[PDB]
Order: sequence, then C-alpha cells, then structure tokens
Amino acid sequence: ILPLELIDKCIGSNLWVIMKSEREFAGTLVGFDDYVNIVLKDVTEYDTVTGVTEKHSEMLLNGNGMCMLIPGGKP
Amino acid sequence: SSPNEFLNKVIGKKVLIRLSSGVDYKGILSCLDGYMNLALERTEEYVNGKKTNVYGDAFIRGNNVLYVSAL
Amino acid sequence: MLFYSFFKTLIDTEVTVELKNDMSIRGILKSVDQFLNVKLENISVVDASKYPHMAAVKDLFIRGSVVRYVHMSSAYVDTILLADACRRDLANN
Amino acid sequence: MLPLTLLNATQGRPILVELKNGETFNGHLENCDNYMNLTLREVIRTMPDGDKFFRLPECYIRGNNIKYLRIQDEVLSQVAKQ
Amino acid sequence: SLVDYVDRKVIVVLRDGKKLIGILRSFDQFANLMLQYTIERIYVDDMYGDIDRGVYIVRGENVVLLGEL
Amino acid sequence: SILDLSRYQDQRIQATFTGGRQITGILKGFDQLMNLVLDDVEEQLRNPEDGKLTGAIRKLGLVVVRGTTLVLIAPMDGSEEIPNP
Amino acid sequence: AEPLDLVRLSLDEIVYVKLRGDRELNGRLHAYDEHLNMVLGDAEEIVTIFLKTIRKHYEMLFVRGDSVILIAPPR
RNA sequence: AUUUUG
Repeated sequence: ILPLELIDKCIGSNLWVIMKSEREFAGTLVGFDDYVNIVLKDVTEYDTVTGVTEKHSEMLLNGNGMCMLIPGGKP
Repeated sequence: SSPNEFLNKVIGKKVLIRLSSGVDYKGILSCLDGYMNLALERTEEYVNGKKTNVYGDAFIRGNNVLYVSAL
Repeated sequence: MLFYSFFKTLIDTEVTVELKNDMSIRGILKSVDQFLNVKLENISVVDASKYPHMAAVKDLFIRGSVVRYVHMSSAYVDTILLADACRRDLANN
Repeated sequence: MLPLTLLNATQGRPILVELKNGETFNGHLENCDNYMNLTLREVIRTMPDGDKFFRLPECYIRGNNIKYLRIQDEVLSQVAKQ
Repeated sequence: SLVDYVDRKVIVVLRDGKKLIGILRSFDQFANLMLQYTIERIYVDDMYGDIDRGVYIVRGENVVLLGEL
Repeated sequence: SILDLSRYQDQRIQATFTGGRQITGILKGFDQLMNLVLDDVEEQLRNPEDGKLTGAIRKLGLVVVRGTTLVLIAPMDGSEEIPNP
Repeated sequence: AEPLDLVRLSLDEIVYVKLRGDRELNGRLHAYDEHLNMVLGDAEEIVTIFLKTIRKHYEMLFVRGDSVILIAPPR
C-alpha cells in the first residue's frame, strides 16, 4: 500500500490530521499537492490541550507540521 | 493543483490566517507566492481573542502560516 | 548577493552581533561569506559577567543562521549607496 | 578529513548520538548517508532527564534531529592511519 | 573560512547552551565540526567543572559560535 | 534509503515524530520518501507538563505517517524498557 | 501582483516589522532581499516580556529574515 | 520541504 495513494483514495471523504503540536483537524478532504499541503472542507479544528474546537468552511493547511493523516476522520 | 485552486478562489475575499504561534489575521487576500508569503489588505490581528492591531497592508512571511481559511 | 556585499564594505569596522540566544558581541568585522557567517576580532561581550566562558576568547566565528541582528553606527554614504544597490538589483534581477 | 568521512569510517563501531531534545542513543553504527541519517544496531536509548532507559535491537535516526555524535578517539587514529 | 582554526584549541557553544573545548580537526560546508580531545565544561556562575568526552562530530545547525583559545 | 523498510513489512514498529509524539503500528506500506502506512496504530500519550509518557494510549487504526516529521523508527520486537545499565 | 511588492514599494519608508521572540521594529527601510533580510535606519525596537516593554534604539540595523513574521508599510 | 532563511 502506497501512503499517498491511500490519501488520494480518501478524496471526498473525511480525513483526520494530527499535527506535531497539540492540534488536530478533521474534515472532508478536497485535495492535496506535492508537499501534502491539504485542502479540507467542513472542518473542525481541535486544540487538544484546551479542548476548544472551531469550525471552518474550507481551508488550506500547511503540510509542514503534519505527523499523521487518518482516513475516515475522527471518532 | 487543489491548494492553488482554493487560493485562487479566495483571492480578493476575506480570509482567516492562523500562524503556528496561534496569532490570527483577518484580511483581504491580495496575493501569495510559492513560499506561501502573503499580502493582506485591511488586516486585523488577534492575539488569543483580542484585536491587537490593524494594518492597511501587511506582508506575512510564509514559514509562519499554519493555515488559510475561507470566511 | 546584496547583504554579502554590504557586509564586505563593513570589514575592519566595528559592529555588534546580537545572537538569537540573546548574547551580544561587539567587535571588529574581519570576514563574511555567502551564508553571512562572520568572523569578529578583538571582541567584547555585552554583560560579560553573564558569559564567563567568553573571557579568554579574542577572535570568533559565528554561524549566519544564529544571528538575529547586526547593528553599527550610521554613515550617510553607506545608507544611500545601499539603497541604490537594492534598487539596482530590483531593476536587474 | 571531513566530519562525514569520519562518520562513514565509523561504520561497524560504537557511537553515541545525542538528539536535539537531549535523548541519547548508544550503539554500533550500521549505516549513514549524506543527510547524516543513521542506522544503529544494539542500541541503548536514554531519555532526556536521564530517568527512563530502553533497549532497541536496531533503529533509524533522521539526520536533522541530531545534536552531536561522539566516537572513540581510537577510531580517529586508526582512520588517519588508513 | 574555518581553515584558520584547524588544529587549534577552540571553544564551541551549542544552541542548547553546552560549552565544548577541544582541538578543531575538520569542518565542512554546513559548519559540521569534528573535534578531538574534547572536554565539556559545565558552568555555574563563574565556577566550572570539566568532563572528558573524546571526539565529537557536531552537526553545524547546532553551533552558535566557535572561539579560538 | 539506508533503511530497508521491507524488512519490517507486517511487523510492529515504533515511530517518533519531531516534537515528541510516539506511536506504534504494523507496517503495511511505505514510499521512497519514508511516508508510511501503519495499521492497528496506538499512540502513547504524554503529560502536558513534563512531556513524559503517561502510560495512557489511544487507538488510531490505519494511519499515514509523514516521512518529513519522522525522527525515529525502530522495530518493537526485541525492545524493552530496562534499568540503568 | 506578488507579496514582496508590498516590501518593494516600502523602500525608503518607515516600516513596521513583527519578529519572533516577541520583538517589534519601527524603522526606515533601506534595503531587503528575498529572505526578508533587511537594513533599517534610525530603528526603534520594542521587546515585550511577561506586560513589560524594553525600548532600544539603533542607528543602523541588519535584521536576518528568518526571524520576520510580518511587515507593514506606512499608513 | 533533511543543517545557513522553518
């Protein structure tokens, strides 16, 4: 299984992104580029130290800090 | 390119920029480049929850940008 | 290499390098390369008692990447020629 | 003799790696590259505070996480001689 | 370049605050350093103690400064 | 790559990321950039204060690991916390 | 048309600069490059500490671009 | 997008 093919197979579906810091995003994967900068839509952003969440309709996430990409979104 | 299409569809509109520090900038996205450097018109800066500054035009160095979000 | 050339023109003059680790070193600029690594001579450390390990150092090398500021005394010829050079690069490159 | 040439010449011999966060890895240098990526065998991992310890049969270390490397002086001598 | 410091005794200050004192044997274009007969000098105010350490390969990005002694 | 990841195919490995995150998972795939696909992944959670592990884990399932933020890779088999040698 | 134009059009102007480490600069921009290294003349620096502010002055100040967060042209 | 422009 190739990592980026799994990500590409997730387009249109939910994707859970876990940053190196205590921050996470979960939303519909619109797309991504050669550095895995990611466009998500209908997104919830999580601060996992404070527990505060925010919503975003559509966003481009800088891939620099991304540790993990989990297809199927977040429980 | 999905990131480039998103950016081209929010240029000239009002966007939320979050920096890795968590400082926030709301403004009109003028243009961007390959390093994700940004030019913003009519910029409000927010630290925690409070507006701390306004700028008629602001250059943001792209290494600081955590995300660009449609408003 | 605009600032490489600027620093070339500051060679043998006094500057103060403020490192990102908050130490400040005054001294005579003897060298600078493409990465803005610098060599200082006859150095003096600001708040020297705070940095005892520097007391027996006379010359030193500083990696460009750890520099926050380099500051020095003003000269009008310096300022206007530097602005001229920046405009020249912008017309050219 | 360049630092990375010494590093390549340390293959097969003990090494200490300290990471940027203060973790230390003791073990035999298996392989290395120009990024300073390393592979080690028979490894003892010490955590920053010096509190907890681990044994790892092998491990890979990405080069841009390294603070420094320590090697035996004898290695530098025997590499100079050859 | 650093060629002027080769085979001389130097103090190297690292980003984490460590002071290494040893003989500079080599360097490269990242300012990776190779030091021989190195001690690590641990300071508390003006007082210090030394620890023998042997040979270091210091990754250049961690080097704050190199001072000739 | 100096690491032949195919040697860990279908074995559990431990990965550490820049910043301190630690996971384990069963290697299902990889590319030449050291992105990974791991299955049955568990993350070892840390204390917000000391940054040290708590012993608590969370399950994460099938995960794509970014090679750019990988700092450590090691097989789990043969690993053990040990007392100070 | 490109973001660095904001900096270009700010030459010989008093610019405001926000820097990592809770630092701020105000000064006349004399030169810059694509890293956002710059030289500022007659520059004031505000260092914020945790609340309290230290003010410093420099006749001529080179700033390394990697500390730069934000540049704002004058009003 | 693996050390001097994160």
